[PDB]
Order: sequence, then structure tokens, then C-alpha cells
Amino acid sequence: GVVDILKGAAKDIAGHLASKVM
Repeated sequence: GVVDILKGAAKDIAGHLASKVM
């Protein structure tokens, strides 16, 4: 779903984010 596609995108973004947290 559209609204869902947004969420799935959060993971891709958070990817490089949580990377710095490491």
C-alpha cells in the first residue's frame, strides 16, 4: 500500500543511520 511503501522506505533510510550508531 502507498502508506506502507513509506514505512518500508524507513528501513532503507535507517540503514545508513543505525550505521553511525555502531
